[PDB]
Amino acid sequence: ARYLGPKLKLSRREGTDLFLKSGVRAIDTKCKIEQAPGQHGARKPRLSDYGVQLREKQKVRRIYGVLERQFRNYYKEAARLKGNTGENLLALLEGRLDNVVYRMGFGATRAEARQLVSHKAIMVNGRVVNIASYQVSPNDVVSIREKAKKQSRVKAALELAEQREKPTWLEVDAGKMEGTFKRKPERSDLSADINEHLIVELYSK
Amino acid sequence: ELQEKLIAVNRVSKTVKGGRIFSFTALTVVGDGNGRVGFGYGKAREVPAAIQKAMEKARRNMINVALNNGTLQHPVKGVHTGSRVFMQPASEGTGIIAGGAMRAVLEVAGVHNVLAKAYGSTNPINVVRATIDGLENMNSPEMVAAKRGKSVEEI
Amino acid sequence: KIRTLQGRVVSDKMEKSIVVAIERFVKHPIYGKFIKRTTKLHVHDENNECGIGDVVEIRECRPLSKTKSWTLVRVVEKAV
Amino acid sequence: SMQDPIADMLTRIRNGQAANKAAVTMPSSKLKVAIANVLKEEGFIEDFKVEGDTKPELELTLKYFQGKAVVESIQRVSRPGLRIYKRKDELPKVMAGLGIAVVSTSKGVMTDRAARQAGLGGEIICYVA
Amino acid sequence: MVTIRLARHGAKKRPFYQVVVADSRNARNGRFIERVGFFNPIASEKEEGTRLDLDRIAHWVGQGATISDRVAALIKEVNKAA
Amino acid sequence: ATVNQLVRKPRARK
RNA sequence: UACCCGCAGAAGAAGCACCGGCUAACUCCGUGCCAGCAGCCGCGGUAAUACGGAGGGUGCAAGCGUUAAUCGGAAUUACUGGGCGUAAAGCGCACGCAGGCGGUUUGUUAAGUCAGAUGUGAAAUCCCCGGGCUCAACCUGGGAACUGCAUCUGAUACUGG
RNA sequence: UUAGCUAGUAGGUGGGGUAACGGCUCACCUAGGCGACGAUCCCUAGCUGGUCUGAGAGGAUGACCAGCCACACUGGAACU
Ligand SMILES: [Mg+2]
Ligand SMILES: [Mg+2]
Ligand SMILES: [Mg+2]
Ligand SMILES: [Mg+2]
Ligand SMILES: [Mg+2]
Ligand SMILES: [Mg+2]
Ligand SMILES: [Mg+2]
Ligand SMILES: [Mg+2]
Ligand SMILES: [Mg+2]
Ligand SMILES: [Mg+2]
Ligand SMILES: [Mg+2]
Ligand SMILES: [Mg+2]
Ligand SMILES: [Mg+2]
Ligand SMILES: [Mg+2]
Ligand SMILES: [Mg+2]
Ligand SMILES: [Mg+2]
Ligand SMILES: [Mg+2]
Ligand SMILES: [Mg+2]
Ligand SMILES: [Mg+2]
Ligand SMILES: [Mg+2]
Ligand SMILES: [Mg+2]
Repeated sequence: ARYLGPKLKLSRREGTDLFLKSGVRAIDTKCKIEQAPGQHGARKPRLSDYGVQLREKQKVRRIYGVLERQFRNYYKEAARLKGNTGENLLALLEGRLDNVVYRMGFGATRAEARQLVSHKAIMVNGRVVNIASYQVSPNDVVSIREKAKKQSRVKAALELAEQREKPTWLEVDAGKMEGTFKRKPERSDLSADINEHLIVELYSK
Repeated sequence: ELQEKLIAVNRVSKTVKGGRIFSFTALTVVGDGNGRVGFGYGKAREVPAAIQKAMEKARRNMINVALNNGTLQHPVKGVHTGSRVFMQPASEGTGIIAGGAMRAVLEVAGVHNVLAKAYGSTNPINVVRATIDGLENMNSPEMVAAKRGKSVEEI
Repeated sequence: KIRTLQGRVVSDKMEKSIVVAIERFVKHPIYGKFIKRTTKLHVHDENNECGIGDVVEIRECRPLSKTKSWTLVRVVEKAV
Repeated sequence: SMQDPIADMLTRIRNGQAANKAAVTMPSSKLKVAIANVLKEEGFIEDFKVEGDTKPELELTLKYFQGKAVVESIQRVSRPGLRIYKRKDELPKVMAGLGIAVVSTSKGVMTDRAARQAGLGGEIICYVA
Repeated sequence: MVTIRLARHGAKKRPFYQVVVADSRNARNGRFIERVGFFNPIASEKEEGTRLDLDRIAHWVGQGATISDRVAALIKEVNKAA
Repeated sequence: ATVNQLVRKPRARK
């Protein structure tokens, strides 16, 4: 229920930084970022009206690692919830348990942060939840369990996200190896260039 | 500043003594995203020559329409040759749901939240003509208050 | 106070009984047009005072025969 | 023939509004006064007068903007072939609340905006769009 | 006859019981008369999971409704905790 | 077209 | 039994369909209207991204395709919401019962309709806010909904008597 | 491309009958009853709370759950 291909090959197909690696090595020093994977990557492809809804959907799903059966169920919840659909779409994507660990910086990559949730290391209010698709309620506190504090995947990741900027709604504590999910994020607090309205129209037909 | 979009390309022909001579028909729309849409039409021998002449008509033939924060005032009927156009404004955050013909008109005006459905013929050149004329007879709460004459809650 | 119907008499040939037709206006479940629906009931007529076309007032009683379940109260208008 | 005189009333209004006529006349009745007086109080027309007692003749003064139709379109809703009735919460709006819907109830002829404070329902007459 | 018994709802390996009034000729999930309350045997017993109403109970017991021994245990402990 | 026509016979579904 | 402790090492654990357009992704070779392909359009007699194969990619995922069936798209039986001069359609015409409908003014009835209230519309399902099973599916609390029907008190503008 | 159907049939008296009203049954008396708002005949089908589809109105259907009716090799009958 995952994707086992090359990571930056998905970025060679899309042409957008997706935070698939840490950030130590540059994005352009590993692959030609505006070359499609295959025989005619240097040839410019045509982009139709059906494409701009599909290419926007593939951009977001390759970040969170959510397959089509689960992402349609997220659309089943965001349509039922009141208010804006795209704002309720971001509430399900950011409220994922593997994203909260990643945005605090306990995992250097989203692939590493998913394994830290899965292989019994995350406490949620003193309780271990070993699935990465948990919807995180507000005003909760997460922490690292006592046996996983000595692992070097936590020691190596607390400095890379410290170099980058941190989100506003999270409270990262690196000495105690814990965190706090305070409130619900907004549209402007996240990536502004991601247009959530392109994805809803594909599921609106 | 102008936001343009191609709609459809259809190769047509003309029959002469020597045989058949082809040409191209291009339908384009432009806009500013703030309630000003101007559509044009092009006829030329070559496809980039065809779309450019449609863009040259697009600077003029451009109208004004009263938006309400990016959506319509009220649902309004549209009628044409075979394009029964029925539009309706929606709540905030619904997104543009329409065919490929109507999406070119609604994006260049800045319109976000509309219900849309076209009945009858599916010719994209007939759909957009009722779409433009369906907005110019669509009226504003201010201009019907210039008709009625009262500065009360209806404004 | 009690349940009471009103209608007119279309048949009076049989003894101790009359046939009273009831009309009602029905909104159609698909179109909405108000349509006259005829309900033909059999009413016990004591002493056989009802003629043809008499607007009459009837009420509910026990079943007295195979087809009868209604009885008489009084005649509103007779033999006009 | 003249079996729906309200539809005959709406026919004479819609024609003279489009054909730039300054004033129209029609045969009067009690119900036609109870509709035109509402349209006078809602800015759609200007004035109405009665003429004749054995042949009641109603008159309407038209209304324009710069020679443009104030009443753009009007739609007869209920009709003698099919009666339409709604409740106090199923009253339809015209152009999402811009136009008015003439509804006659037991408290006289009023609009759906005026029927909110009245809390009644009844027969829809016309959609004054 | 008029009796007070249980109706096993909930999924497999998750028992849950409805407190209803029914006839002896009906099944466990058969034709009841009215809903009275509920019971959760897999309740955490730190919170909600058992609530009835003694007013509707005394309306039918005074009319002669029989009581099963499992439901009567809830009757014997609704007065101890409340 | 007339509603009163469809009282006698509704629209024939194929 | 769920659950939990402990051990070992990435070790035990990814495939299918498509790639002319619709509809996401392009080249090469073989074949020669033959073989085949195909839901539609229609591809292939000497340069076929459409046949066969290879390379590479795309879409899904422990499932993926195909076939059959229902609705939607279909406003293509059009109440909402279609037409009948020539695209299918106004009987060859007329009388007329039943049926539908009906000018204007007043009074009356309160039938239709509208307002309010009572009783009822089993539970479950769906919807709203919650709770619980590590999560979800699922289970469940209460509310809403069930646009229904019956009765009573009202209003009288419209329809009916 | 089903227009007339029906003599215990429609009603009344009296007797009998069941736990209860009643052509439920019997003798007698009356000739009515039903029906173009679909009687009667033929074919098909368990129904409903619902499910699914659909913006809605509608449309298709009745498996699992629940309610009711019918049935227990075919047909008929009564006892308890
Ligand atoms: Mg032109
Ligand atoms: Mg068509
Ligand atoms: Mg099992
Ligand atoms: Mg493509
Ligand atoms: Mg093949
Ligand atoms: Mg070749
Ligand atoms: Mg799975
Ligand atoms: Mg088929
Ligand atoms: Mg249809
Ligand atoms: Mg047509
Ligand atoms: Mg013809
Ligand atoms: Mg003729
Ligand atoms: Mg009086
Ligand atoms: Mg229920
Ligand atoms: Mg309930
Ligand atoms: Mg529930
Ligand atoms: Mg939860
Ligand atoms: Mg009258
Ligand atoms: Mg007898
Ligand atoms: Mg079973
Ligand atoms: Mg059953």
